[PDB]
Amino acid sequence: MRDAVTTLIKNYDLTGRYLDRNAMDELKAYFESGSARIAAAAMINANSATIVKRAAAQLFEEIPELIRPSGNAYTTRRFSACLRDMDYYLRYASYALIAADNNVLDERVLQGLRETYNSLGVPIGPTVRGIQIMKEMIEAMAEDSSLNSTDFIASPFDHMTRELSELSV
Amino acid sequence: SIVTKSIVNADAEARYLSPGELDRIKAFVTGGAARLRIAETLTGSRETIVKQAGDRLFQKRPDIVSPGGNAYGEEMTATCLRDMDYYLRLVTYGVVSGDVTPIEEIGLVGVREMYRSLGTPIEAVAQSVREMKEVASGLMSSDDAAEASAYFDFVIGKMS
Amino acid sequence: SIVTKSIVNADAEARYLSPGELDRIKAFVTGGAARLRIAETLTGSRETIVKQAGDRLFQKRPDIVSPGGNAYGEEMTATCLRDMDYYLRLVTYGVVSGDVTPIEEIGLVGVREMYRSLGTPIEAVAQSVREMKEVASGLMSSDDAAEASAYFDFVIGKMS
Amino acid sequence: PSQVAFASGDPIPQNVARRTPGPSLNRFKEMARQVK
Amino acid sequence: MQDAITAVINSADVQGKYLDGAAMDKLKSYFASGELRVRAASVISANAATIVKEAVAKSLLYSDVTRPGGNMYTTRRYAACIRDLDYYLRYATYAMLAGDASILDERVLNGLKETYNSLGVPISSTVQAIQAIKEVTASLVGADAGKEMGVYLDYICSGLS
Amino acid sequence: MQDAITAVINSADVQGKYLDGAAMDKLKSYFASGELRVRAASVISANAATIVKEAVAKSLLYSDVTRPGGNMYTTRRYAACIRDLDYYLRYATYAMLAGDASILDERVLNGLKETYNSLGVPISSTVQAIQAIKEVTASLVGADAGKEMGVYLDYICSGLS
Amino acid sequence: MQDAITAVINSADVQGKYLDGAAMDKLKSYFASGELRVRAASVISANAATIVKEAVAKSLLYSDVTRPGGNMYTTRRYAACIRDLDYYLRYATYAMLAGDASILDERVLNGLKETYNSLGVPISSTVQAIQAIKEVTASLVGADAGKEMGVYLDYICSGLS
Amino acid sequence: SVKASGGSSLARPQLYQTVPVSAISQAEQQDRFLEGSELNELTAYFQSGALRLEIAETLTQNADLIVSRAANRIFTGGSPLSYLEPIPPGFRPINIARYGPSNMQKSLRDMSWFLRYTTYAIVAGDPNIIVVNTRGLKEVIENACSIDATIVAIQEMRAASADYFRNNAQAKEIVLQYFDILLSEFKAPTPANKVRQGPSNDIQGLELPQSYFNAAAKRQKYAMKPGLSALEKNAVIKAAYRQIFERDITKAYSQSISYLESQVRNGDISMKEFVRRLAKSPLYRKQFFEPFINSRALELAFRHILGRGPSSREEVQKYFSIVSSGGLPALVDALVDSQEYADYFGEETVPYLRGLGVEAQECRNWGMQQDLFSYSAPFRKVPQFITTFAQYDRPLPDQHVYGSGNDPLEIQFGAIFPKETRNPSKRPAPFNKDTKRILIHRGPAVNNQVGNPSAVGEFPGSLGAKVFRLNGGLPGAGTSVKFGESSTQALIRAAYRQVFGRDLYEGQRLSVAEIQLENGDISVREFIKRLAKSELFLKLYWAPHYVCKAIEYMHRRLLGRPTYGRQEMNQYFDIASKQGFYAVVEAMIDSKEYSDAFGEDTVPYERYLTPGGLQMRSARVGSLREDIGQRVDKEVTPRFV
Ligand SMILES: *[C@H](C)[C@H]1/C(=C/c2[nH]c(/C=C3N=C(/C=C4\NC(=O)C(CC)=C4C)C(C)=C\3CCC(=O)O)c(CCC(=O)O)c2C)NC(=O)[C@@H]1C
Ligand SMILES: *[C@H](C)[C@H]1/C(=C/c2[nH]c(/C=C3N=C(/C=C4\NC(=O)C(CC)=C4C)C(C)=C\3CCC(=O)O)c(CCC(=O)O)c2C)NC(=O)[C@@H]1C
Ligand SMILES: *[C@H](C)[C@H]1/C(=C/c2[nH]c(/C=C3N=C(/C=C4\NC(=O)C(CC)=C4C)C(C)=C\3CCC(=O)O)c(CCC(=O)O)c2C)NC(=O)[C@@H]1C
Ligand SMILES: *[C@H](C)[C@H]1/C(=C/c2[nH]c(/C=C3N=C(/C=C4\NC(=O)C(CC)=C4C)C(C)=C\3CCC(=O)O)c(CCC(=O)O)c2C)NC(=O)[C@@H]1C
Ligand SMILES: *[C@H](C)[C@H]1/C(=C/c2[nH]c(/C=C3N=C(/C=C4\NC(=O)C(CC)=C4C)C(C)=C\3CCC(=O)O)c(CCC(=O)O)c2C)NC(=O)[C@@H]1C
Ligand SMILES: *[C@H](C)[C@H]1/C(=C/c2[nH]c(/C=C3N=C(/C=C4\NC(=O)C(CC)=C4C)C(C)=C\3CCC(=O)O)c(CCC(=O)O)c2C)NC(=O)[C@@H]1C
Ligand SMILES: *[C@H](C)[C@H]1/C(=C/c2[nH]c(/C=C3N=C(/C=C4\NC(=O)C(CC)=C4C)C(C)=C\3CCC(=O)O)c(CCC(=O)O)c2C)NC(=O)[C@@H]1C
Ligand SMILES: *[C@H](C)[C@H]1/C(=C/c2[nH]c(/C=C3N=C(/C=C4\NC(=O)C(CC)=C4C)C(C)=C\3CCC(=O)O)c(CCC(=O)O)c2C)NC(=O)[C@@H]1C
Ligand SMILES: *[C@H](C)[C@H]1/C(=C/c2[nH]c(/C=C3N=C(/C=C4\NC(=O)C(CC)=C4C)C(C)=C\3CCC(=O)O)c(CCC(=O)O)c2C)NC(=O)[C@@H]1C
Repeated sequence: MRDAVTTLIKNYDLTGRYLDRNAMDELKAYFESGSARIAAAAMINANSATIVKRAAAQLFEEIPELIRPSGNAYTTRRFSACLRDMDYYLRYASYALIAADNNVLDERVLQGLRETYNSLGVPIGPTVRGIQIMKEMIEAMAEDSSLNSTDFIASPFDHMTRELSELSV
Repeated sequence: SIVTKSIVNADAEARYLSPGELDRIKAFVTGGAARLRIAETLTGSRETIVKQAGDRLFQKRPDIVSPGGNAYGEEMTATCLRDMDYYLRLVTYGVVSGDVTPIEEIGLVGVREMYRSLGTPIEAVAQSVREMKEVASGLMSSDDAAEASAYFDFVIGKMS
Repeated sequence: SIVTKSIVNADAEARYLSPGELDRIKAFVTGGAARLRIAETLTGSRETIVKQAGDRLFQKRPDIVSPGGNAYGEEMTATCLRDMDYYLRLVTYGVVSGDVTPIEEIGLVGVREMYRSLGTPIEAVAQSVREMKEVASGLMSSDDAAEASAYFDFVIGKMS
Repeated sequence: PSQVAFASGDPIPQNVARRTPGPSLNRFKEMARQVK
Repeated sequence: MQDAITAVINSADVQGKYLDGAAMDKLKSYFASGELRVRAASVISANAATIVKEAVAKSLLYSDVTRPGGNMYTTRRYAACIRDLDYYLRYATYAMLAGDASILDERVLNGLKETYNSLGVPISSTVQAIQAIKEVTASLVGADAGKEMGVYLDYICSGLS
Repeated sequence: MQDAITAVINSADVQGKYLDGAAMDKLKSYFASGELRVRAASVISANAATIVKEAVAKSLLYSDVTRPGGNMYTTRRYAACIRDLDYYLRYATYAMLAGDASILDERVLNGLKETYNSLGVPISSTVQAIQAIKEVTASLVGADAGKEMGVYLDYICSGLS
Repeated sequence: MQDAITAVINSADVQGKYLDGAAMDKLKSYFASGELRVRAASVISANAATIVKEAVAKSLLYSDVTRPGGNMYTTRRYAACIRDLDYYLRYATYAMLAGDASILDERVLNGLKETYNSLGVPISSTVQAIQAIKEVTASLVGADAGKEMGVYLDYICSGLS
Repeated sequence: SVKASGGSSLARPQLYQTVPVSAISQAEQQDRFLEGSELNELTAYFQSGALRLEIAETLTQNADLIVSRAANRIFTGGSPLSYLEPIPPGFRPINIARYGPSNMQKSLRDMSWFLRYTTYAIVAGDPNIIVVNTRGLKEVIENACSIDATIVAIQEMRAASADYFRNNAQAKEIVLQYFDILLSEFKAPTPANKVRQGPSNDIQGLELPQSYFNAAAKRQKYAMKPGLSALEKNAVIKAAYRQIFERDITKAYSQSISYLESQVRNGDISMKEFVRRLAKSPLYRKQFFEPFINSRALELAFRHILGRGPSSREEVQKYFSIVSSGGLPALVDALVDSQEYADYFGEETVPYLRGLGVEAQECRNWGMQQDLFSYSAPFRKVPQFITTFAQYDRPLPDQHVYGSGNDPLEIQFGAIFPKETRNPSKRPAPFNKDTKRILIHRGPAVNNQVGNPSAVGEFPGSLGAKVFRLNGGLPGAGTSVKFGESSTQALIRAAYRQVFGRDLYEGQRLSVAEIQLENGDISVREFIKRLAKSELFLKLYWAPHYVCKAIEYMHRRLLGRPTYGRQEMNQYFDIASKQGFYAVVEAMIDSKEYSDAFGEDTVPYERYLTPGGLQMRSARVGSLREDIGQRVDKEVTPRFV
């Protein structure tokens, strides 16, 4: 796992360089965003269960076939597994928000994810849509609350969305 | 998009983007507000655009909704309107990107094979895109009507 | 052979051969003329050993070649002698190698399952190897006879 | 004795229905109900 | 390849969605950056050869790499190396214009490590040369455009790690 | 694995024949070379660390691979390369003692090229380091046993290619 | 590929050196051997088909290899095998003329072992056929050119085992 | 995007348990024929089948009435049946208008679904489907559905369903028992998820819903205890051998270590110590250490000792270090003494393959663990976990877009591809439609058409292959000793060597094409087209191969280079789909790049190589240059001389 500081250090060590002005500026940006990142993670912790439940409900309202026969959320077994997967995505998105780096998603969520869903027949597209639903809910929550910085919030979710979804163009 | 198409053209020739290509990208990026407005107008009227275009389609080709036609019954007609919705959405994609590549990659490469497999008369889909084009041009000014009509005609010409 | 045995043992421990193992290999390498001589004796008298041993065996255990026995018939008796010849050949391999590993790997791993499937009584095969051992020892000096009898009795003990 | 035949017996074809537009087309279905 | 606009288009398409407010916002941000990107691309294109020349003089010339036994020794190898630097500069300019590194993943870094290892090309030396290109390009195109171009050249460098 | 003795035995067994004159000649040749093999193996075991040390100093130190961005940069990667050379020397010694390269295919080469490709380890540099090992060992062990060791080190090199 | 002259030149050029006394001595020795090499190569070109014929008759015919179930069984596989022997003889003659085995590694032995393993071609039988070619060539061309041809045929054998 | 793939094989978790599956898996997991126990279960189940199908028939026929009775008891103020898709103290009927159409639809659907799955469970002879899909449904629907109302509806359905079975206490008891299970399971609270915590900081923590575990096939667990009967101890030891050695080598080959078995069955050693000593044994050494490089041996050892494959790059790194240091004993000791081993198996339990259904699975090693758990794992020699884990962290490899198996050897002649099943070595990587493969020019580097697209056709001189051209005039364009016979024939044989790799046997050459070329009637391009389309080429190089392998080899022979990526591959493959082999050949030889590189008078030739091919050619000891990949020290005479 690599966070923003580790990513920067790796970049500079690759060339055997001491940290210069640009490195110090990037580290300063991360450190000043740290409070907002911590607040966003705490807000997610305060609402994770309801976020997951509401996002799943919205997804099954948008794609009702999922909870109907032959849908991959059909039956309580598959429904529970789906809510479990949504919980996974939210927890690792919170990790990525704190780290200001999406490598945690790459290492522990995305690598081999397409293979697993293909093996099980889990449909990728609805999962990506559910990720986006949770992202929108988090963004609205952050806007409602007394949080100053909320632009970083989208970064992990979008990353997962780009990494897992099929390439159309 | 315009950017990726210009890059691909330049790279095929192993050269930097030409001054003319750079000028075209600059003009596109400066005019972005108009294209975003056009996309918003097409998106907002999507239901009425699809509905009126489908009405005109089933008037010009009643056969597809007559028994023995591909779009016979509420289900098949509904799926036809859904397909019209896809092609309108791709039209918006092509408008905002300033290039036909999104439309082509999403809904033209191998479209003949798909609708041949489904027993769908591809000419009727081209005519439906014509109907949507007319309805859309009836909801916007002449300049932006032409701006959208370029991509509408692209879809029609590729499906015929 | 001791070379492969020591190399495998060292490899499993990710180490070079110890000086003791290298000296063992040295001694084995030096003392090879006697082994090759015993093997040359055995291979020279192959058919005689097999025929005499088979005669003694079928005299001793007529039920093997009487009605209902596994070796009853012209083809069955020939096959039984063929097996005797196999095991003599393996014994010569063991003598030359100075080790029982070629014998075990070629003709003792799973031998019980094979002969159980074929219906052959394994103890009678052990008796056959005993007869071959006696015949072979009859044609050699005492030291050479004992050295060859070591491998013969290894086979006998593993087959019964 | 012949009753043992299940995989070796005459196959019994099962009914599998052609899939049809699900609820995700509901809006268009309404549009289809208002296009006649 | 996939630029900012195309990335937005893909995100919307895979959900069967029309572009919403956030997507239009991303498009508008890319449009805002477009002028700077075009200016930097024009300047670099005009000065690619001299950028490479100065980077080579900074990092490669008068070292063991160009002496007999070095990987830049002989005219064919020297020409190949400056050609590679031309490649990296041009494709970094492409990525900067697109605002996306995907072109680098698709036709720059794919199998590049194997290529250089099979050829015997030294990885550390080329990384230092690309760093020199980043520095020269920054000194030519100013701090902000140098930061962006450096993002993409450093992407290439991290690929070679 | 097979050694020379087991190799000749198995070549006889696959045809179901006893050991004839030619096979006995092969066995005699191996028994005649066993003393030299054992002495060379003892010498190599005594100086294994020194052999790898001198080969590395001869081939890889003060070059691209050890500088930032080179595959041997960082202490972990340096140590990994050293112990890969240790592997190759130990297994070449095994094969020389056995007079057969079967162990090399079984416990060195089967899947090593793919592993190195996945890790980005340079193969040509590895071959040059192994050749340095061959030269150092030959200078330590003698010309003939050095040639025998060179056979199996070159076997490893060819397997890597 | 490199011949003896090109090998000398490459070592010198990699040092950046003019050709000193030792390099000129190597060149002189190769020039001295040139006439013998050319005579031997002419003889082999004259008798290539006979050399292959006699090596096959010595090593492969009237064995399980040619009988049903062996790899040389069927006229197609027979033709493929004798074609391969012709290839090996031609490339050994090339190497002898050049005084360098490099052409064997670049043109013959590259991926050959993997080829024969994927085809199920028996390697020991091929090696025996090549050694029979060596003996026939020795009896035909002499004991000096025979020795050089033996060096290069044994090189081919070394890359197959 | 992701840079590597561990492979993806079809996964078939068990949705629910049925009697035949239960019995047959009970026999099959123990590697034996069905015995009297399982066969008797099968007999009893098959005998009951007629009655069970009668129950199912009567319930499906009258499902409408049963659901209607439930809906009428549960709902008030309207007709619930307007749209169809003992009493708890808190029960109160629900108003149709207030409750809403969507929730009414879900109520009716759920009642019918309960009855349907009850009939399914009756037929299957096991309530496992009901338990699986009903334990924890309450908490799923508490907040929009009345639990008392659902209970009353299920009670009404139970009564109505059992009302049709006054026959005797055979049909009625089964229906009542399955409905009672449904009722008690709907009343059940949600059980906690099974947590699989990360054993270290390099492995993530996971959890699995208990319903997922309940559906999947249960892993039989063997534990050695002192009090077990002798037969049970025998079964446990056989399980230990099946785990460690991947099959019962004692049954197959009489291979066994008797003193270890006596010690473990006496309790002198624990099952953990037995596993440690068995995995160190020369039997295990010969079977799963000697045949493998250490990198693959450690992966197999993880399978055998922990029941799982490596989980991360750090883990394979650590354990490869351990095996490099202390070999097989160190590896076995580290695995067996790990906190993870004791956490799962303790001292008594035989290790078991965990995998899907037994606990939450990770995505990162999904395909690799699927492969590892197969009984064919011993025949993969190439490491799969270190390779894939390393490739995650690095850009895309030099590899055909459809996989490593689609890359032939770059040899003079022959189409040699790795066979997918023979010594499995597959290395899938996600190349999208737009990647371009980096190729090495056979010639001056600066003439590579990527950087110098107008260099196409520039002959490579001494740095590249020989090029055959019909530059000289053709004969008869009478007299003997016309010199134009040697050049044209050399070109004809060169074209044969190019299209087929080597010269053909006598009688195989397309003589008509040769004379028609020698008479100026066609061009060199036309002749090579005839050669490529020849039935001989079809039989040799098209027919025996995977379609894309055939296309790739064709491209290399005709265009002198591998394909760049999915664009070329897809177009030729699509032509193969639509038209066939001759049309593919036409497309390759009529392409623009052929014309640019080769005119109407140039025999094609090798123009490019993959990195792998060049390395094969130029990395051997006899061809490796002295300056490549090493420091070249200048030698100078010592100053004291
Ligand atoms: C309430 C009086 C009635 C009712 C209504 C109801 N159900 C849901 C949601 C779900 N119901 C299920 C049902 C099942 N899962 C299975 O596997 C099976 C077979 C054992 C069944 C019957 C599931 C999976 C859901 C969740 C997904 C979905 O919405 O379909 C709701 C909505 C809950 C919400 O919070 O939105 C309602 C209102 N169910 C009853 O049993 C009562 C008769
Ligand atoms: C919900 C939005 C979607 C959905 C989900 C669904 N998933 C499964 C099964 C699994 N999901 C995973 C995923 C992960 N495991 C991890 O460790 C991580 C990384 C942090 C992820 C994302 C796995 C591995 C499985 C299988 C193993 C397991 O259950 O733990 C199911 C069940 C599939 C089945 O029927 O067997 C479901 C239903 N389903 C949908 O319809 C949504 C699109
Ligand atoms: C002298 C007649 C002309 C001249 C020469 C000049 N050259 C350089 C710098 C370099 N020259 C080379 C050339 C080669 N390297 C090789 O390997 C080969 C063949 C083996 C050749 C021909 C190289 C590589 C360099 C780069 C420096 C380095 O060696 O590392 C200079 C210096 C230029 C500068 O700005 O540094 C000069 C002056 N210049 C003239 O005007 C003459 C016509
Ligand atoms: C220069 C900083 C370093 C260096 C370079 C060098 N490269 C080569 C040869 C090649 N370079 C490439 C690279 C690419 N081709 C592509 O298509 C792309 C993607 C856009 C890249 C990056 C290739 C493929 C080759 C092989 C020949 C060819 O161009 O087709 C050489 C020559 C090697 C030789 O032995 O001839 C050199 C010298 N070498 C250094 O020492 C510098 C650090
Ligand atoms: C100075 C306090 C001591 C000392 C130093 C010394 N080091 C070397 C040679 C090397 N040192 C390194 C070190 C590193 N490489 C890495 O990747 C890392 C992590 C960043 C480290 C620390 C290496 C790799 C070498 C090899 C040379 C090369 O870089 O190519 C020497 C030279 C030894 C020789 O005989 O050549 C010396 C002198 N020596 C002392 O006595 C001090 C205690
Ligand atoms: C040294 C001359 C060169 C070199 C080596 C190097 N290797 C690695 C890493 C590994 N090497 C192996 C090797 C083997 N696996 C086997 O089973 C066997 C057969 C006995 C061998 C030899 C493995 C498995 C690894 C990976 C270890 C890990 O998981 O970390 C490295 C480090 C790579 C990394 O990314 O850490 C290095 C440096 N590198 C050079 O440049 C030299 C030419
Ligand atoms: C008899 C009509 C003519 C004749 C025959 C002849 N043949 C050989 C030797 C060989 N013949 C073959 C042939 C085949 N092998 C195959 O696999 C196939 C198809 C299944 C064929 C047709 C082979 C391989 C040999 C070599 C010996 C061997 O089998 O190993 C000879 C002997 C040649 C010699 O010098 O030993 C002869 C005499 N000869 C005539 O004159 C008749 C016209
Ligand atoms: C003869 C002594 C042994 C033998 C040979 C044999 N080989 C093949 C098939 C092939 N041989 C090759 C070899 C090469 N291709 C190259 O590029 C090079 C360097 C120029 C070599 C040496 C190849 C590639 C093949 C396959 C393709 C082809 O045959 O054209 C066969 C036939 C196998 C088959 O049925 O395909 C045979 C019989 N077999 C023996 O038993 C002898 C020991
Ligand atoms: C025979 C003369 C007498 C006899 C023997 C008998 N022993 C057992 C059981 C065990 N025997 C041992 C002994 C050892 N196991 C070892 O590994 C070694 C060290 C090399 C020894 C000495 C052990 C440990 C057991 C228990 C476990 C096992 O059965 O292997 C039995 C069976 C007892 C039972 O109740 O099943 C018997 C019959 N019994 C007599 O009556 C003879 C006087």
